[PDB]
Amino acid sequence: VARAKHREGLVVVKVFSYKQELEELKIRLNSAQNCLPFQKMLFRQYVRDNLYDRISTRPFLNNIEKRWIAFQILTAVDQAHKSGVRHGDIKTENVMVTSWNWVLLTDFASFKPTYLPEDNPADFNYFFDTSRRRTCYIAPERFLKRAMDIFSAGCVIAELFTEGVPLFDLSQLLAYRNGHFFPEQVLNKIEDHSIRELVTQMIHREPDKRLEAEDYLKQQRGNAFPEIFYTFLQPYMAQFAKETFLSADERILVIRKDLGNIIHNLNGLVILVSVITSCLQTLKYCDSKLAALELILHLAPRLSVEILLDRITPYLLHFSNDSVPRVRAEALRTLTKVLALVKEVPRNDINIYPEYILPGIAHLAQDDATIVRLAYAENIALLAETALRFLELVQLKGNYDTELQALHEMVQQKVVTLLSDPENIVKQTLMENGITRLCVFFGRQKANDVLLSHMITFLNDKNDWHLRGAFFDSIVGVAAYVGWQSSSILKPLLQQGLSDAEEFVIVKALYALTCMCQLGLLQKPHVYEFASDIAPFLCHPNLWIRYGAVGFITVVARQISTADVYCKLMPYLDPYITQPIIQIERKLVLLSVLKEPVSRSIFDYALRSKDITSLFRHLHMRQKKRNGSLPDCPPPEDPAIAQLLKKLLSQGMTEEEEDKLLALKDFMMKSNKAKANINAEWESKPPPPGWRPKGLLVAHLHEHKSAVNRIRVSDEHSLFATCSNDGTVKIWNSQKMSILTYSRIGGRVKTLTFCQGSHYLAIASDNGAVQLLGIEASKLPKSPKIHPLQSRILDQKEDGCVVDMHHFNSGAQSVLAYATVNGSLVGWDLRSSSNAWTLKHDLKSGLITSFAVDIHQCWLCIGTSSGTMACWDMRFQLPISSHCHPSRARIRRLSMHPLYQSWVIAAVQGNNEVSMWDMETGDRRFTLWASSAPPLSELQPSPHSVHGIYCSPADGNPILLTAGSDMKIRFWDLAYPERSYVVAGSTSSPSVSYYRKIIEGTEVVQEIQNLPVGHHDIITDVATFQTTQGFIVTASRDGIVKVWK
Amino acid sequence: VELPSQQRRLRHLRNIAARNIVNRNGHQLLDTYFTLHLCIYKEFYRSEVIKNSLNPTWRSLTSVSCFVVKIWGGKENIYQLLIEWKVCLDGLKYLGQQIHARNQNEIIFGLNDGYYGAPFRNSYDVFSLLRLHRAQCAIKQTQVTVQKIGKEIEEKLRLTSTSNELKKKSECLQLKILVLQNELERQKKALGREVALLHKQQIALQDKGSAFSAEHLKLQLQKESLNELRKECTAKRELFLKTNAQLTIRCRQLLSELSYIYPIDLNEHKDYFVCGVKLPNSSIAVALGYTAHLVSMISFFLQVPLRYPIIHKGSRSTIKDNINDKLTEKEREFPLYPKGGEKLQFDYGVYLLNKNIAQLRYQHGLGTPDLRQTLPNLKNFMEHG
Amino acid sequence: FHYIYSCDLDINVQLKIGSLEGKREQKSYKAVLEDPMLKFSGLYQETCSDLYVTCQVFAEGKPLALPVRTSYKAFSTRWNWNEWLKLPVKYPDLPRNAQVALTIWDVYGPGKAVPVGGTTVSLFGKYGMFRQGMHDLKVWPNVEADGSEPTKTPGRTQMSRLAKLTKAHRQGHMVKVDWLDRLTFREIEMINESEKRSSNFMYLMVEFRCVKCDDKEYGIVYYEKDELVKVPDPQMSMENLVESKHHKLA
Amino acid sequence: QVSFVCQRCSQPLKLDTSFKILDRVTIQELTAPSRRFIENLSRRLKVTGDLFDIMSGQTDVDHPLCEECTDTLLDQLDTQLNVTENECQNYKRCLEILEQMNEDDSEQLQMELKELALEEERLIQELEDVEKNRKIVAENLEKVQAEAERLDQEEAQYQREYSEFKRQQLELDDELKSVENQMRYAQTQLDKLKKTNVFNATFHIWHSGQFGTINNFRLGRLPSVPVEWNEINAAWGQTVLLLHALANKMGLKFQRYRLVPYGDHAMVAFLDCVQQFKEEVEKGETRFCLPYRMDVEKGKIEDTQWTKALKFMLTNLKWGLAWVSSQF
Ligand SMILES: Nc1nc2c(ncn2[C@@H]2O[C@H](COP(=O)(O)OP(=O)(O)O)[C@@H](O)[C@H]2O)c(=O)[nH]1
Ligand SMILES: [Mg+2]
Ligand SMILES: [Zn+2]
Repeated sequence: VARAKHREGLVVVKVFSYKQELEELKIRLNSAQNCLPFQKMLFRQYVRDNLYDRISTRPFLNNIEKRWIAFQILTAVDQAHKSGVRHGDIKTENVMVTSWNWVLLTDFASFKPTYLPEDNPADFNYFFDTSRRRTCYIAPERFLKRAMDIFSAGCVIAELFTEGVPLFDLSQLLAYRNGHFFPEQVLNKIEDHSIRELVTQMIHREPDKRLEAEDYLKQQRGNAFPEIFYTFLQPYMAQFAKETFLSADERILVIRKDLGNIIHNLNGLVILVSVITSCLQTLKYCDSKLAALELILHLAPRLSVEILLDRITPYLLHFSNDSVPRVRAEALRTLTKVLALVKEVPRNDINIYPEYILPGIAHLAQDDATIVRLAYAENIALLAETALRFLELVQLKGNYDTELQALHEMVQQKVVTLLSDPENIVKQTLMENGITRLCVFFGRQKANDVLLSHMITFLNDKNDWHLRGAFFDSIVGVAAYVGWQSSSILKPLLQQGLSDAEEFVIVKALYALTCMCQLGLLQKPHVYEFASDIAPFLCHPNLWIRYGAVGFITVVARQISTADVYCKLMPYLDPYITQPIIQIERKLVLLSVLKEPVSRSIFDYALRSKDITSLFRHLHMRQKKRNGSLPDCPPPEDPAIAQLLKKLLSQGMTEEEEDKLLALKDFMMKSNKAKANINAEWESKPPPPGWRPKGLLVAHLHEHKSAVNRIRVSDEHSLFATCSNDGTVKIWNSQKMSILTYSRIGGRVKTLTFCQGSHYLAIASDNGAVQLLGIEASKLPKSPKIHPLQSRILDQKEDGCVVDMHHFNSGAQSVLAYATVNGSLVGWDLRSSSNAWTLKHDLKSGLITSFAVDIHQCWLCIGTSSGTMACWDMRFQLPISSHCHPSRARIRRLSMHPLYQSWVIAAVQGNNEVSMWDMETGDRRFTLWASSAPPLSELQPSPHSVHGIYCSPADGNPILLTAGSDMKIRFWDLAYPERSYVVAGSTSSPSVSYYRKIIEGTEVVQEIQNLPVGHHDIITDVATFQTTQGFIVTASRDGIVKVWK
Repeated sequence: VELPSQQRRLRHLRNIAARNIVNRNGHQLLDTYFTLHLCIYKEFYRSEVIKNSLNPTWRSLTSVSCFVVKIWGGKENIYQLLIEWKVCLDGLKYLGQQIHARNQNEIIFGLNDGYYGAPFRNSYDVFSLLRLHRAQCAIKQTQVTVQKIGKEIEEKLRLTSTSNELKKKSECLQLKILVLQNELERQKKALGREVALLHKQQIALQDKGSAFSAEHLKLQLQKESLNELRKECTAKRELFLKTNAQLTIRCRQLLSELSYIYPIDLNEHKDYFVCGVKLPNSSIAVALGYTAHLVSMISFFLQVPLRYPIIHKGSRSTIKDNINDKLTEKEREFPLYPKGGEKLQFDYGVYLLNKNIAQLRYQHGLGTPDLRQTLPNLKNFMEHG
Repeated sequence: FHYIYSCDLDINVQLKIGSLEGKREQKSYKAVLEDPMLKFSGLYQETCSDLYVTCQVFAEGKPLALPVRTSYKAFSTRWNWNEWLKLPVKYPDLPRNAQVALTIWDVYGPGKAVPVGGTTVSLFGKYGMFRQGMHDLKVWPNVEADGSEPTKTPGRTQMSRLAKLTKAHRQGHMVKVDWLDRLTFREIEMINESEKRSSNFMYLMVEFRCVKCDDKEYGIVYYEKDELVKVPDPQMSMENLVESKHHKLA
Repeated sequence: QVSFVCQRCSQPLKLDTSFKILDRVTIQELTAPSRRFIENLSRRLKVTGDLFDIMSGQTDVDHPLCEECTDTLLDQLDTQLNVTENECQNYKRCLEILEQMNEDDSEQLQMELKELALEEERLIQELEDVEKNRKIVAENLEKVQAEAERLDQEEAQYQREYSEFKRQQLELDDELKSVENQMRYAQTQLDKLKKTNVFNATFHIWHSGQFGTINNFRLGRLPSVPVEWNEINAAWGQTVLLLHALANKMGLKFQRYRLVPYGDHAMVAFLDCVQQFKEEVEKGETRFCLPYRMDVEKGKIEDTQWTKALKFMLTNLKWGLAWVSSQF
């Protein structure tokens, strides 16, 4: 036997073709659950116990567990039987009972002899007598077959139930082999006749008479080994006989889950305990400890007193020593609960409670963490009564009075210690829970001398009014217990509490006096003094005090005689009532009869004054004059008091409130003194090399037969797409400036947009139709390719047409965002065919004619056909208000400024006004006034409007190009308006000049006068591209596309 | 102090406790409390019930020296008396400041100097005694007189209470009046708030509803005016259409009158004779210059600006090229006539003219098969367009 | 990310009560006609009452320590305690689901208090992070804040969209544009106040102090201190401890 | 040896000898206001102890007493007797202040109770009416808010329709201005074309200063204005093309040298052409005769310098040219 250490636990290592026998034994018993062969100069798991020791160890193998280990010894011998295994030397010192009542039959030694000589005992001593106890269970037949093992197991069960008493020695068994010996005398030590017969059957001299372990298990199915075993506890405990549940946390987890099943199915509970307790000591995490504690709490009422006091309580203490404060509180609370479930006193629990449990909880009572002392404060009021109750139940089993006095002294010491612990909350907790009940553990004289004084010390701690209120909450209990020898000690202290600063302390002490008088614990004269002093608090501005004072005064009206009630309660209550009440004992009448309290403002302005004593001096004199004791009302010695009084009289304090500020003066000054003591870029695909347009048309394509109204350049593919009300959305090559045309979308077509990061375009129709076009103009078969790949139609009753479109590529999602007549811009994820955001527009702003979305997709601007703008924050897609138009004329076009982050260019219909509004400031801070109508005039004299905007970051100059109804295409330079000019018309067109006039803080550039190439009609588009030179691309309302190089 | 004649009475007794109670109802702790008879007059004393005990230490509470202790004990509010101690305090024996029990069913009293169990320098002068006794007697008689006064006052309180019950009913009625008044007042404030608020939003409702009616009215009238403008737009559109028809009729009339003057013709070999000159595809100079003016006027008549404008002279008609990058300021202008030292310039100039012819045909809508035919293409243009 | 554990912030929990807010449960006339005591209650003075918020901490149903009261503050216009309560619990006394029941008490009569609303707020919110912020909690009316697990009176759950992006914003997970963001935040408080005005209910403002002797930007997270064998043995070789229990007796 | 003890101090008593004198008079006046169970000096001391026990039985103090204890308890009894007399006066005062309170008539309080109950009940019904008014107000609030939100949906629909209308209206105004611009351009070009003779557009015979130019080419060379031969030959070429076109329009010719479009005798020969043209109008339509007279052989033009003569010719041809257009 070599007990040694291994990475999971201890291991038994033993030393004497012999290696093959254990191979066969292992491959046979690898499935056995109540058996353990040599796992491999040999090895074996170390189990907690023996059988003999486990009989000896202090948690005693009660009869139910003895029946269980017989159950499992039979089961293990059976499992070896079916698996073709037979040990041959079963004993009490090898039926290894692990901690959780799991019976392991260990080290099957097939190298032991099958048959032995009868007269040579050396083989028995060596092979079978390892413990040298000489208790021999060799089969009577032997001097390897199944009945032999069954006989040994019957001997083992007989030894189990005989509290270790050996059933056979060597001489006894030899005499039994010759039939000469029958041991029934030892058999009379078996507790119950079922095991008597079970051993009898199994020990018979003739082997063939012995049934099988399977047979015996069949037979003993409720006479001895209850059906509850066979049903629940065999496979359930087999759950824990496997390697996965390596740690106590998991066993606690499984059993916490299985508690309901186990309890309602099962008494086998004791067996369960050997599992649960085996984990209690080794729980790792806080959740496991708390779980095991609640498990134990639920188990305990279904266990018995001996079981609890033996195997649960010491583990509860082991937790109460442990680290986690919640674990300490719960260990004490579980301890209190378990011990409360107790109603028997075993012999060895003769004086458990003073000698064992209270020492264990003492260090909790001292413990630093506040919650532990709070738990002890709440729980001593039950641990102490468990002490008294338990030591009273004990006497059914030394000088008892000495034990009781020792208990009273430990309880008294702990109460005083917890009232000395610094935390006001622990003191308050004890005073809420245990002080009342532990007074009985004091006795008067000790209580009056120690507890009352310790409580009184709290009334000194002025800072924390919670502690003083707690003192007044439990002073009722202590002054109930100590009785009549504390009223004189307390009366000034309760007057201290009533006149205290924090007014909820007054409320709690008014309740103290309420309950304390309700027990008749106050001197009759003291009752009258307190009623006369709580008279003022009825008219206190506060409401909790005012009502608590009402309660006390009613309660005194009920305790002391109505003779006393009248004679002294009424004349004290005369001021603060309104009506001459009869039923002081009716709170109803009092509360409906209290005068309105001095207003909290008046009352605080009386209290706030420093040297408030002079305030009361002048108030007192004013009273005398108002009653005639002084002839007049002179101003005081100090004009500061006259000043304060005049300020407070400016609040118009009623003279009645003056009388009341006199009446409260005692409390008033005392309280006064008490507080006295206290990767995206606006730069498009084309960076413009065409610094100055020439005003020079290179193409005159009239392919469109109706007005052309949108142009979109794309330099991903070096094309530009135009569209017109003839429904021909023509895609024109840029290198050629129609490379492709498309009309299947039908109807008027003025809106479109190229996609920034793909090969396809998107178009919009007057039908409400949104479509795409895969484009093949870089690849060249005999002809380039159009590719219709889209469908989207929307009923104009709710979804609408497309007012403008713009495609931006914000990552994996590829957003094509378009306006609607309904005005809800919509972001369709072309890469996903499901739209992303529906920016709904406030239709009161009007139809949205242009929108322009931030380059960095932070905010998109909207310009209604009313001229009233809008802005949107697209990170949250939340609206932002925007400055309207002073003229409220339709905004045709909108754009986002290149140089400026928050600057939104709107070209407004009328007077050829193009105004730059800054959204952060909410106003217009640049303006262009081409029309010679009065500058920034809302007369709108000019029919001319502007609807082509190109804004570019060229050479640090926000080069702008505006084109509209005047048939002229205008250059502007937003920094040097001296550069602006017009490129349209014939040579007969007069020249103009471009002024800078600062109006209203806003700036106004103004244009005023000093074959026709230009469009004969409204120029309704401007875009730009470049291949070698920068091209403006413009279109008219006649249907003509022109391109200016 | 163990002397006799030491005054020792119930007033000196403030503790009573019991030890070793053997219960006649088997092994279970009673809930024991006790009662004292004035030793057998009606008992009056009741300590709190120590539940689950048999050896209690009850909380205690007059010049009488003998009294009867009896203990009730029985669980769950049903109680049983198991004691008879008619004890004269003078018979008790003293144990020292600690209750120590050895009998069964034992009760141990507790007095000022210790505990009591059943066993097994000058004085005030007589003048002081007389003063003390007279003072105690004055206390006795004045307290008794005060008790008589108080009982008289309470009897008259009852006699007036005969109607004070109705007075208290009156107080309750006035309280009910006051409670109702405050409740009605706060409910009436709620009514005032609700009425003002509701009136406000009702006037708001009428305002916004009349606004909506006016808005619908303006929508219908606006639609009417727009439809009137629709009919006006149709009228002016058709008027422009007929005007443009007149434009193009005039344009072709004057185009033909133009076209007569510059002849073209054929030969049997399909060639183009121009005033009688052979023309292979791109005098000869004179007829070509005629074509140049022909083209320029055709631009002037058809209002289609020249891709490369023509600074027209009869035969020296030049065509300016503002568009090509590869041409400098002097290279902006090409001829349509043979210029000295500019054969390539002249050839590309006639090319540009042919491109102008292509442009004119394209703008008219006539697809041009070959762009080296100068005069044939323009003659075709006049024939067709 | 800068965070500290709740088992390590071994200080009493401070809880600010800012203001009860909203239209209170004005009882009908018959309520006081049957309860004359109601007449003197805190409701029936239409001036803002002298409430006090008992803040009791709970955890898996267990009350964890005593309730605190707001030091008396008379009110005239609003329930602005703004006032801190020193909870009897310390942060290491708070487990994961520990939740404060703030019962906003008023006075019903001499010696008796009747709760007016109670809000049960997970101190350790979603993801376990402590409620380091100014909060608006629902005020389950006339029901004492029940801290049972699950909470009967939860304090909290358009804002579902707002808050995610807001935290993504001020935690840097998102685009920063100054003027746009501030104007939007104005819009956000408009939405929040519209939501508040929508409900007849009561709502309470609460706050959590964060003042430690450390670099003060830190979040509080619920945390705690952390084949030879064929039959695992959870008590392999340790103290036979019932034996010791009995030995200590004589 | 000690015989008695201070029953309120537990201290021995030295007996004061005065008791040896006390009589039956004094003593007589003094002595008046389960189961279990339990010699002269001599006579005078025993009498003293008997009186002590009798006094402890009689009164709530336990004789005998210390002189310190007796005087201290006499101070306590004096304080308590002052308190007792004070409270006796208190209760007397309360007795007269209650006696002065009259025995009120029960009937008057009865009508008091009935009147108060009636007022309370009437106020109850008033509060009931108040609750009824609260109900009607709440109903009005609910229905008015429902109406307002109904009109909100009405506003939504109207806004959708009005948006559609305004889109169409603004587009129609754009198209209206578009047609108007196109109309103006068509009108202007048609007017210029119609009022312009095809030849006149082809050859713009208009006066520029002291010249009458053709398509804005100088006809006439002055010593002050440098005019190369190319310019004048182009101008003449256009003049001759004009008279060739006038030949093709009216059917005229010199028949020996008909002037076909070209480009002293040369323009001298051209004179005869215009002379013929003059005759041709005179032979054709006697209604108009040409302004600047012509003579053939002299090659002479009368203002009816060499540049001035030619200026009249195109001026003259313009007269012929305008008439040629109007004739057909
Ligand atoms: N408590 C306990 N005792 C053991 C364990 N392993 C071995 N022993 C002791 O070692 C002895 C082994 O001898 P035994 O089983 O009787 O014969 P074996 O076949 O040679 O092992 C036993 O008597 C036990 O007392 C164990 O795991 N727990
Ligand atoms: Mg072994
Ligand atoms: Zn004394």
